[PDB]
Amino acid sequence: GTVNWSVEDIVKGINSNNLESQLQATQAARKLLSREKQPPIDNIIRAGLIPKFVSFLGKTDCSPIQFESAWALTNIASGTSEQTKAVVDGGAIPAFISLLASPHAHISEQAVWALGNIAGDGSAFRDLVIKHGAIDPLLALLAVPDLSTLACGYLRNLTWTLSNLCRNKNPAPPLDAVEQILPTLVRLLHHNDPEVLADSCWAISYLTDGPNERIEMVVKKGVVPQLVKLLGATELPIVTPALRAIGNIVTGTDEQTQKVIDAGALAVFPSLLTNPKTNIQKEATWTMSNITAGRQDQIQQVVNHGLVPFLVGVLSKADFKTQKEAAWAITNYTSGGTVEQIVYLVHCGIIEPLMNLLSAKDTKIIQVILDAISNIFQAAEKLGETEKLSIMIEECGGLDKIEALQRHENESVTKASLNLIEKYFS
Amino acid sequence: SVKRRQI
Amino acid sequence: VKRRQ
Repeated sequence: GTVNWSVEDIVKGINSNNLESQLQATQAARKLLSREKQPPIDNIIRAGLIPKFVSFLGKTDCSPIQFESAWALTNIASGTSEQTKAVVDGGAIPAFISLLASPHAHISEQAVWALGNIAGDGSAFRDLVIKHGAIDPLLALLAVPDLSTLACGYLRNLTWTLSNLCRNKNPAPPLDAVEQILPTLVRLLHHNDPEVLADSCWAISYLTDGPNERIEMVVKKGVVPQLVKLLGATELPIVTPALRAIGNIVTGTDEQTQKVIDAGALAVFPSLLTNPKTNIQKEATWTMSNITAGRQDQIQQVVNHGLVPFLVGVLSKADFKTQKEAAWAITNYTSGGTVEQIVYLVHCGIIEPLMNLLSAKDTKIIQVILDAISNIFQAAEKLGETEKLSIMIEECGGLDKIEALQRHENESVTKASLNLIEKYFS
Repeated sequence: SVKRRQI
Repeated sequence: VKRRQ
């Protein structure tokens, strides 16, 4: 019936002055735009069909053509920024917001989807959707005593669209918009559907990706324990954003970092720091690096939880980007830790994997490692045991690495090179 | 991307 | 010395 229409036939039916002919042509456009391989979005745009689709959104007496045109516009808006802009330029934003209150749930859901694609394009369209007033009717769709009574796909779509309203910086979303959305986000973060949980965590990860004032808005909602619980989920689509959110929070103040430790997050990191998925291991080590940049009592928690052997592990063997994060964790540890804590680090075997990474070509990781070596020597000075550390470094080939590094191309590495040899290797 | 096409 | 994402 409406399968495999040409764009020319779609235009002919939509321009026909016959509502039923228009409906059949709009459904044909929807099916074209819903095929798997290369939907002809630009062809549909170039035919000038977007204004007619937008006008069809307002035909209350023919809900099928509202649905079909909403679906068609949703899939155009799913494309490039240009293609999303064409949908916005046709006036679709207020028309879709009007459809959020439709009595037909499948039309309301289509409008939710369309607004998620538009807001998802970037901060400008995100903020434009907010200025048109989308947040109030979106949140009203979730104003039920128990989310479990909502259709599963309906709830997943609303969660995803709400997360796109929280997404992107330069600029971050308006503060009042974030405050209005957060209580619903907290409710969705306690729902029992894995996809809702994943997109709820992504939303929280967006809101915590910013300055400490943005992190505080989230932490003050009391969500850190739930985030730590989701840190231990079996589903990788949940662990990934949960870890991102936790890692974002520990870039804030020592007090915000303490909430993460208080909630029991460190107990999950034996698993995370050995996780077979490279990205989880990398972001878990990044998170560890920002915790070891904290107070000495927070470094002590890392010690108590047995996590220093795991840092030695990732330093000894991991993806290089993970090893670079491990080097940062070590340098931050040695920069803020006590003499005892630094001594414990050497006793766990940090020296040899540290020296082995001095063969890397990433100039920054060499600077990071050389800083850590200096910090450990400074602790060994307070104990008078610098000669013991010098023996450790030369016995594992580290001296040969530093003594060949004074001729490096970067100069802050050559200065750090020679300074270590003049003081401790002569 | 964070956009979704409905199939 | 925190490092952002």
